[PDB]
Amino acid sequence: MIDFGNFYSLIAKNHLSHWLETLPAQIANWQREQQHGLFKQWSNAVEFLPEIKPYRLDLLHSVTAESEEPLSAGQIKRIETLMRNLMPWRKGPFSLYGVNIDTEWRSDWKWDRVLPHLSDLTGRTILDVGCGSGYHMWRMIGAGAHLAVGIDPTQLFLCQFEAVRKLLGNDQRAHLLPLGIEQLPALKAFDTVFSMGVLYHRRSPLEHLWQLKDQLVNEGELVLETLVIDGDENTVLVPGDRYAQMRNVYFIPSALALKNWLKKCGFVDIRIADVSVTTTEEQRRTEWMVTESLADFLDPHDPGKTVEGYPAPKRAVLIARKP
Ligand SMILES: Nc1ncnc2c1ncn2[C@@H]1O[C@H](C[S@+](CC[C@H]([NH3+])C(=O)[O-])CC(=O)[O-])[C@@H](O)[C@H]1O
Repeated sequence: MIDFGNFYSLIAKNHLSHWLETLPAQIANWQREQQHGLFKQWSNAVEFLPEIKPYRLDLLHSVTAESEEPLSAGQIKRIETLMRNLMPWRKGPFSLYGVNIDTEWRSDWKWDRVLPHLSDLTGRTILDVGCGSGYHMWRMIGAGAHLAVGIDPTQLFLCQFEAVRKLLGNDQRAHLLPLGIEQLPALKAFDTVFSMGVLYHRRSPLEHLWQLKDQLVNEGELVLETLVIDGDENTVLVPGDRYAQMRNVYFIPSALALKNWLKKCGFVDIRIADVSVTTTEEQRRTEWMVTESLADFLDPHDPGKTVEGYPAPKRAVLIARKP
């Protein structure tokens, strides 16, 4: 069982301290709920990895760690084998002492779409909602953030993040908590909040936006990214049982529509920063994710479309300020 003492101890002494009124209880419950099918294999992976202080660390242009002298083939195999047990690796990539984890997504491409539109991350305390493996949190550190907190109620992604953290010298500037966004009170304590790929999984989209607002300090920045379709303010798709084979997909608004929803929920200075079709170069099967992926979710004879007939995945980035 993973110990969140470090995190509690950290926030006890800073401006997130009020989170202790709820968090440890929620984490404890989550820890009892847990017997995942494969939980042992995942947590053994983390336990049996070596703690290594990177000699060189790049978080600015990637997430890459190197040692002073190359590791032995056996040291490298031990790492690779153990990381290979945390498959499927979806968000990345990571390059760790020569072990190159090529993840389903080019999460770097998203980061590059986003960065040019952000307020300076330098010194900020940040929340990443549905952070996955935690890739982006490391980039946020790389880009100057003081503290990066992620939440994702998936167990595998917690083990992934802690595996990476161990190999980055047990770095204490990022943390992943296994909560859902629904579980948080109104912390009003983060300078910048990210929600990327989460809105379309929420039954109530406006309440998601209000819940994100509730986590920001005044003058804070929201970074919102999700599936969209083309059209005006009033154009919004709600698909059936499956969209691109995903099961519980609710609102896929246009960017213009989503801009309006943000105004509804009381944000200002709202900008549509980037709109982009997801290509099978951004999302695809790799040696580190070997089940189905985007190519399988598209219409075989028309990539303009999903396998079900809907317009194909298309993603938008919006930035806003909380007044
Ligand atoms: N209730 C929830 N609260 C917080 N997270 C959730 C919740 N439910 C599911 N998620 C998580 O949201 C992530 C979905 S991906 C975005 C990853 C990254 N942010 C990216 O921008 O690529 C989808 C995509 O790639 O479009 C997964 O990690 C889910 O476990």
